[PDB]
Amino acid sequence: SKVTTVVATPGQGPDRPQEVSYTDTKVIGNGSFGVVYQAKLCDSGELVAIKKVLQDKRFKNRELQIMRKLDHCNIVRLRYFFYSSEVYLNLVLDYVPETVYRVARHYSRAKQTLPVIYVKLYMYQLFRSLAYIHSFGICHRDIKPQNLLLDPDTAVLKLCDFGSAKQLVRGEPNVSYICSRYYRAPELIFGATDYTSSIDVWSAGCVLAELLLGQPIFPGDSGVDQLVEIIKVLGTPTREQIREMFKFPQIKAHPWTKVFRPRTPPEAIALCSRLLEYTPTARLTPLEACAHSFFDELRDPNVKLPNGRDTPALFNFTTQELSSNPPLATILIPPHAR
Amino acid sequence: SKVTTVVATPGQGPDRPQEVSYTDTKVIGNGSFGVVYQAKLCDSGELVAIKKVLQDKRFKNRELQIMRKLDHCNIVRLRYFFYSSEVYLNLVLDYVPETVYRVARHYSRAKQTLPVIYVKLYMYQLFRSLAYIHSFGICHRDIKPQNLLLDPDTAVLKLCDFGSAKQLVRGEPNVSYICSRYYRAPELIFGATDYTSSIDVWSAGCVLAELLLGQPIFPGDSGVDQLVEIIKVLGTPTREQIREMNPFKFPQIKAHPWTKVFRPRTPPEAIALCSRLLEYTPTARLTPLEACAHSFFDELRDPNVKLPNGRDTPALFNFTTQELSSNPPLATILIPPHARIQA
Ligand SMILES: Nc1ncnc2c1ncn2[C@@H]1O[C@H](COP(=O)(O)OP(=O)(O)NP(=O)(O)O)[C@@H](O)[C@H]1O
Ligand SMILES: Nc1ncnc2c1ncn2[C@@H]1O[C@H](COP(=O)(O)OP(=O)(O)NP(=O)(O)O)[C@@H](O)[C@H]1O
Ligand SMILES: [Mg+2]
Ligand SMILES: [Mg+2]
Ligand SMILES: [Mg+2]
Ligand SMILES: [Mg+2]
Repeated sequence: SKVTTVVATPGQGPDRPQEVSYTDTKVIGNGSFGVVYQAKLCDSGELVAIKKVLQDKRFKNRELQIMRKLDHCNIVRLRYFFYSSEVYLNLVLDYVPETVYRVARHYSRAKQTLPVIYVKLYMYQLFRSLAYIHSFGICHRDIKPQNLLLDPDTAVLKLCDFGSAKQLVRGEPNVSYICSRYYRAPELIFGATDYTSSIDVWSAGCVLAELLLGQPIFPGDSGVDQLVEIIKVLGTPTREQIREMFKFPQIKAHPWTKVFRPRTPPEAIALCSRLLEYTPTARLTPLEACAHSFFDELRDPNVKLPNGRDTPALFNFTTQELSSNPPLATILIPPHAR
Repeated sequence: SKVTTVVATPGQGPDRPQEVSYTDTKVIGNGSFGVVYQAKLCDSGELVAIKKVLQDKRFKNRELQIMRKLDHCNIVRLRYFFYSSEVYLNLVLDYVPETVYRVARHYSRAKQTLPVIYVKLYMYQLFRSLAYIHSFGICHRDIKPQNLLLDPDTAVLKLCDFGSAKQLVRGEPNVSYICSRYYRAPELIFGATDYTSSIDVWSAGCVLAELLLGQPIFPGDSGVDQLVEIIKVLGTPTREQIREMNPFKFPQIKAHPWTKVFRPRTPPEAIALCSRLLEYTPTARLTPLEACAHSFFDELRDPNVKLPNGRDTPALFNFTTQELSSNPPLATILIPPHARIQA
């Protein structure tokens, strides 16, 4: 089979390029402005994903600059990057077999819901990844099931796709047309330009709700439809809430408990209500979300995956990761963990 | 079977309540905030559609107020309206069997595309409905295949769903979150608040392109994706063009030759029409009346034009003074010689 050899620069560390050979290339994904392939590294045999995007040589690639700064167990790792050819930038990433999207779809069209233990594991790891990037001022801006990679057997989740990510800086305006439909925060729908990283939290909340319901909680082909669905659940925004973020129906909130199926864990519902809040500043921070009681089972000395394996890394927090509220380490790192 | 009798107010004319009895009610449509039923009138056995929406006791219904002013052969007719019960407003409309959406989906999954003669008829009638509402300053704001009703046998198209419509007043700001995904004008994606009725033209262009392609021309789950698809076709917006849409870090891509965008043997005139509809600069897009006069529709003006099934085409030239008001002279092109024959 065709063997390709390039001189690629390690994602992290010093700019010291090395020769890398790979083979067995096959498209495994796309995107409006991208193509992803899977390939096997010739020496290690490890599988990698290679994201190829047209790059304007005259400028710096933001996705690349952001990924080079990230080192977290819940964020897909950038192994190397290299150019090829119009010039293309190629991001060689760790290969991850699944997405929360594909997995959720399996349960949905099987008429079942993902067991709660997995909802806990996946959401907890997503919030860890968010606490980490937010600590650098980086907002992902495209949190959705398709960007959440999963390894089925280890239950490890890895946030991926930083093509919409950006460091948010007070006073600077940001485009409001980022983020996928169903997962957009209300302020985004209203065209806000001074939004914060809390838009990622709203999205995380939509993912949680969706994993619990078996379908998107705020569907809709237009912004107006999405606003209506949001309003049918949260109730009409008070004027003050709208300001924080109007020809809309005056509707009373729908009992969060009646939104979900009966049997849905109370803690899960409570978490949702603290994520999907109109007022951006009232939503939990990702670190606070990790500490929520819904995740207490993950901190149980005896929890194990359904396949019998131990849970993946969950407590290896760093100072960087806890910076938004250090005292939470008392909750986040159980007595038995190290 | 159950018979429902209600007292309803006429759509237009004197407010003289009518008593209406209908049966065989069944759901035929939905909306995040609505439900449409089909019903059979007891007297004539005619079918009608009834759009039921919750009504703010505290406001007047804009969709209703707008529909009461419309009288056009390419706009679904509001027959009566009445309240029922929380209070609901019920709009009784003429029943139309199909949508451009369903028709297009059938051809698309059958690996076909509808005869261009239908593309001409549907688009022409859509542009007539737009020239008419725009002449009143009314912008639909939700032009998409599902809101284009069709009668398969007569080939008559009727614009429906004025739940997003609004009279655009210069100097006034408007929400940018209206309009379905694939059909949103770029200025809407950029969050413009001072957009005009030309956003309906962009949408009409997306419908045309989609009818020609067999699928949406600018798909995408996020605004960014849509902008990329738009850019892959139109090319990167110039500095000035960005200022026209109003309210940018996208790769510089050159325009894709429109001809290369559509299947082989797509009519040149169709492609040309698209290019004049899907323009970045809002003011550069054709007006709907100008669109009706485009050469792509010349065949509809031919005296011997017939529907494939052999019938005559629907009325196409009964233009009113209101319809032509945006540019009266165009009538020299819009009303063909044979249609001016007194006989
Ligand atoms: N490291 C990886 N391992 C395995 N599959 C991957 C990896 N990275 C991307 N993919 C897959 O390819 C798809 C598209 O990759 P992605 O990075 O998100 O491209 P994109 O163009 O930025 N996408 P988007 O803007 O979300 O439409 C993902 O949803 C995954 O299913
Ligand atoms: N006069 C009619 N005759 C037959 N079917 C109709 C009629 N009006 C509406 N429908 C159907 O019902 C669907 C929904 O009606 P619609 O008026 O658009 O509700 P809506 O809540 O405003 N929809 P939307 O905002 O587009 O999601 C339409 O797309 C048609 O398929
Ligand atoms: Mg993605
Ligand atoms: Mg992306
Ligand atoms: Mg509709
Ligand atoms: Mg509507």
